Amino acid sequence: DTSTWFITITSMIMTLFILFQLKISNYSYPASPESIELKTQKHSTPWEMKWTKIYL
Amino acid sequence: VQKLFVDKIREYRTKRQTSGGPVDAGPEYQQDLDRELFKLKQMYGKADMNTFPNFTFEDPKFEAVEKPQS
Repeated sequence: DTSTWFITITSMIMTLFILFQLKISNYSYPASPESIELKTQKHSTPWEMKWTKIYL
Repeated sequence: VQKLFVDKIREYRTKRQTSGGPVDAGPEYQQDLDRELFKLKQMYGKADMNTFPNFTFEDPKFEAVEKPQS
């Protein structure tokens, strides 16, 4: 109850923070998916500008 | 009036017999038509009596420019 002596649990808590940093590290953010559509637009526009400079 | 007519024909033939040209004109008709033609030739043009004209002309130099495309 008023328990005692403490040599227990606290060494078994930091092994747990090797688990939770393994699972939650492999998550996906919805926002990152909206960023890859932006750089694809500017690249072909500059490639068309490279084709416009191939005209001009 | 034929006898008056041949009297005119006589005086035309004595006007045909000339050796000094204008007998009644004198310097009056000589200074007039010499100054009249030179006043008209100044409006006409300075051209000689036998000099045939010949010349050449220069055409424009067809130049070019630069324009970088493709």
